[PDB]
Amino acid sequence: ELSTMYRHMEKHNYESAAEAIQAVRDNKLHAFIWDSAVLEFEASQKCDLVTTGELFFRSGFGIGMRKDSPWKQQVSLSILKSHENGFMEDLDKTWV
Amino acid sequence: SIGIAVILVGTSDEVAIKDAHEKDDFHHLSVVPRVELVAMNETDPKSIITRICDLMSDRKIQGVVFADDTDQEAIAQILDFISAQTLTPILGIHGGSSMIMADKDESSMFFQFGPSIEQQASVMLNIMEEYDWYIFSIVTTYFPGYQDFVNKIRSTIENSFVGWELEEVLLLDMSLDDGDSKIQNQLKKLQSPIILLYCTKEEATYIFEVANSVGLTGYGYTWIVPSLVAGDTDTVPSEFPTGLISVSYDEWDYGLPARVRDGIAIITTAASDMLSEHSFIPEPKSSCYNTHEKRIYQSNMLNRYLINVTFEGRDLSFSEEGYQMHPKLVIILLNKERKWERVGKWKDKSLQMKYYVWPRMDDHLSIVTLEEAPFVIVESVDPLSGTCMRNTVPCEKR
Amino acid sequence: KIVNIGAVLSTRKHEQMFREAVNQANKRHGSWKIQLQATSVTHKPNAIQMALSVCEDLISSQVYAILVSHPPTPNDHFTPTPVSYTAGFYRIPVLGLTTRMSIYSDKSIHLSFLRTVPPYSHQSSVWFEMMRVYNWNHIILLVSDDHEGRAAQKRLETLLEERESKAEKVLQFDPGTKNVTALLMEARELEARVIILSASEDDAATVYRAAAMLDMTGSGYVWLVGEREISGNALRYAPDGIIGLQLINGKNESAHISDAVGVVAQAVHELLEKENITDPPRGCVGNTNIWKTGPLFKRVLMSSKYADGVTGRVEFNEDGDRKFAQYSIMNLQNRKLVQVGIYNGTHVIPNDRKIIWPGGETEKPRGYQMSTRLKIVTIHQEPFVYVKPTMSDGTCKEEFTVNGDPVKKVICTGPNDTSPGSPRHTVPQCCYGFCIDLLIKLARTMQFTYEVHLVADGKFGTQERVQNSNKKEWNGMMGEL
Amino acid sequence: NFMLTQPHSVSESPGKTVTISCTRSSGSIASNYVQWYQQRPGSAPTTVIYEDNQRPSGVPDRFSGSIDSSSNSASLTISGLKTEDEADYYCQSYDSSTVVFGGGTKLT
Amino acid sequence: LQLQESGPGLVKPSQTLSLTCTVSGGSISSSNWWSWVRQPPGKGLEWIGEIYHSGNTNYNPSLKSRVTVSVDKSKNQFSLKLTSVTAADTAVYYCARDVSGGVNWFDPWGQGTLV
Repeated sequence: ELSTMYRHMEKHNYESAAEAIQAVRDNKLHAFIWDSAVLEFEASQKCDLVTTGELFFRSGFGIGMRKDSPWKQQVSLSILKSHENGFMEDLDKTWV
Repeated sequence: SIGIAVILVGTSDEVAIKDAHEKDDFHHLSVVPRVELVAMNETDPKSIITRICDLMSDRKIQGVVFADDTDQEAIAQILDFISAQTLTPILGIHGGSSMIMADKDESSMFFQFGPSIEQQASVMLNIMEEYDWYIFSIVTTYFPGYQDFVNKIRSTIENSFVGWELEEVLLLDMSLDDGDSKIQNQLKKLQSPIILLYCTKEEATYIFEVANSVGLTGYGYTWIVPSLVAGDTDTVPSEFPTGLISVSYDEWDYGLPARVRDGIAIITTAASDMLSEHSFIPEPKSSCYNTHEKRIYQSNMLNRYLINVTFEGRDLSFSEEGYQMHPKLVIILLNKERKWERVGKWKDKSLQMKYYVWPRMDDHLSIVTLEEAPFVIVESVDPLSGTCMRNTVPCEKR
Repeated sequence: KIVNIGAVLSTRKHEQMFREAVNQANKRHGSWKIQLQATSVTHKPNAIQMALSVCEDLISSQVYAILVSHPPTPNDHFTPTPVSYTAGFYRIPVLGLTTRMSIYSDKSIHLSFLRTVPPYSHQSSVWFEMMRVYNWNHIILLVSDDHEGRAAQKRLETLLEERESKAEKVLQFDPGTKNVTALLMEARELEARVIILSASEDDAATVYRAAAMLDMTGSGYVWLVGEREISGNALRYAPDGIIGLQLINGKNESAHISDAVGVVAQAVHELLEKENITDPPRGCVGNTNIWKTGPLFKRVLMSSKYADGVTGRVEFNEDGDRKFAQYSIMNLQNRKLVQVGIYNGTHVIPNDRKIIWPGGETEKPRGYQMSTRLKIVTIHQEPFVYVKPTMSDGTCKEEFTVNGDPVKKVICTGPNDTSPGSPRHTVPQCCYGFCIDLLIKLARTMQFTYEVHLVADGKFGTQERVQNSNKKEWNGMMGEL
Repeated sequence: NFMLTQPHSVSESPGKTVTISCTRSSGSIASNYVQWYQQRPGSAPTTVIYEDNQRPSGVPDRFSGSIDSSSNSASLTISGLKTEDEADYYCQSYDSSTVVFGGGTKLT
Repeated sequence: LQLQESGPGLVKPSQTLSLTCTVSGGSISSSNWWSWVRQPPGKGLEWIGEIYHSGNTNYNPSLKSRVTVSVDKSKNQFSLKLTSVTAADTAVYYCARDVSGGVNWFDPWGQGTLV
């Protein structure tokens, strides 16, 4: 159902996120469809840039690695422990 | 002084071939070649090796060209055998020589003049997209090359904006009898305005017979066939469902003397270029038989000089497996009377055609329209492909 | 009616054995005016002589099937192909005896060719079963780049993909090389200690010498070779403890000849009890048409289940290859080979001998060494992974956050600018951010060390079609995993 | 298995170079090789050359060995004959099922 | 390292011989095989068998079911128990140890018996 949108986006796609944000503030673009945390952080730093709309395709992050490895269970348990304990709340309050 | 032999089995006018061959005065290469013309009616494999090696032992020849006129699909194997055994490069032009096969060996010096199995799929999809049919299905039987057909089809249809809807890619084969009812049931599970088939002659007739027994010829769906099925003109088993697209190499517009002329020119130019670049003209073969190990050296460098020929401003560059890379395929159609007619011509992705709109031999009615307001928006066709995107209909403005 | 079957052999004694076998065969079953005789011919050097001689033999009589055997010699797959090429145009079945090459398994090249012994690229089932028995899950292929090894690698890949456990890595070295040390260095210490080798004899010797020079043949490694690299000059250099495979009766051709004679006799006797048959054409110069004695004969020959004979049960799959073979898993000790097991086609039953694993000792090494050192790839991002060039000396300058903590830093090794395209140089920077300290906590809890380097391409990664190829490969950071 | 033959009736004058040859009756001696053992009269045999090229740790360099790979015979060459030469010399090879010992030779 | 030849020693026929060899300066818990080369008087050499300290044995196809060689881990000694000894096979028996490596390099040789 989104063929026209892809065919219109594919003409001019930027090579990196850092250049696109710099291009938006120069009025060479009118929108930018990217991740949520990065844009939420960006809206706080600068002034003339604001964030609108509602979240869609709500899929979280993750730590990728190969299919066969002995670290999987321990890594998942450590991440869950860090979430439950409260370490990530401290981490977010300082960097983001 | 390079000896090149020519073999004829087509029983054509050899006098005209000789007259065309002798009209060569290209004073740009110290080649001064010789031409030998011999005729036969022998299709048996046994006499082929004896006669070719007798010609090789006749007077120090280094290259041979095969000219066939039958529809035999097995000679190419023996030609590859001889090419692998005897280091003399050899290339066929007409007949079973143009029939393209699976693959040669690591160091086979055989070359063919017909189009490959990858140009035909591209031409098929080109004509399909040119006549706005889009929806199609593929059927095929086991053959040396079928595993490339479907792969190329999928690869091409996946990398385009236009809307292809390939489905029913069943692979029914008639190799096993005693159960052809299962073949009928499997074929019954298909319905599409266009079908593609890949099966040479006999199997094509079998499936055409069973399909006509089921019955889909006039109110059904058009068929498109590769050159390996129809191929030679004139003959027809009368089971062809009165209409067929049969993209194939032209025969009545390209002359055998011309093919011989450019083959001789290619061989002579390659030899002259090698001599000018290395001055290491190889010695002829030792003998026909009693040759246990007479390989003086692995002088296979001719392949690096023969796949790039520039003669009279004409591009003739074969490929690694043996291709043409710039053929002149034409598209032929069978009318209500059993004979083939020209409808178009293919040249470097420029599918020039004579029939503008398909003449269907009623639920087919015109629909007028006008372009205004957000009801009917007229756009421009994509300049790259030739037809425009999906979710759109092709209005033909006068 | 009288129908005869011809053959080509390598010695006069084999011709007498064939005559005795056919004489014993025809004196059994029925005698409804059926009498079969054997016509033989020796071998000649050049292949075109084989072609002319075999078509003359076809001229002598309507041969329903031809028996061919490879003379004792090096591989030389050019010896049996003239017979198949000549008889293929007539579409008459041809029976092979000792040719174990896997090229003939292709239906397209050879439409009519039957084999009595499994091909070289058919022992992967033994390796899979042995891995299942000794609980080995990580392997390192070393297949050479040729038409022979591709079939073996694809069969092993499919068999492993059945269990959703892919091979750890597959290497490829060009045949007939002189220095393969680079590949062995690359694949010496990846994750695994099980090496599966399949190549030619000379390449096997070169690989053996290179591995011996790298001190990899010591304790803690398990070798699993095919059949070719256990005999010939491959024993000049070979680490003790290799486990090779050998056919049970790959040299006693008499039993194979007898079983072939019996099976084709049964097939022809079953076929003759039908209607609508013709005869193959007489003369290799007169007729150029396909013999009607074609696919029906092969189809009835495939379904020829045989009860019990001199070699065991004989069953043919839909591949022209004999099934249910016996293999003798054997081990090499002190330059002397010995039997260790038996492969009956179902499983492997160990014998009363204890294997001697490479490097001495008898402990069945686990074949998996864990490396407590990971290479971690990250990409530049604004709030997650910053990148700041280091100061002149080389160590990063100190920084302080508002609440007063020494933000942790690690040193990256990524390229500078946008791409390393024009300048192919990498300058060490050091990166800090929201994910780096989480990685630090993970390393502290996990008890391992790390080393982070950026990604050269700079893209997140998507499936892109290769340049005029049918294989899809990844790109960017996604393709570096 | 196979057999080995040696010319056990070779004895030249002192201060001369001599060559001894061990021949393989059956097969080709090109994959598995041979080493030479010298046995003094009234003691145990001692190796003098292995791998057909390298002598053991500590021995005169006069003795040498080589192969031809054509006559299926391995040649061991001793130069500078002296009093330390009267001993029983033996060749020993092996196929990949057993061990094969040669007939032996001595010089006076 | 040193190999010392020992054993009771018998000359009577139609019996079973039993000779044991001691090793000084080395330990049999190693990677080196142990050979039992036999020397017939006035003739050459012929190999008999090899024994690994793990327990497996390697014999000669000719005298396959007639010679047994075993080792004693606790006593640090191996033995030969040739049975059905006839009167036409008398010889002097040598004890030798070879290096594993990738070759058969039987050295140094023991003192040797005189049975």
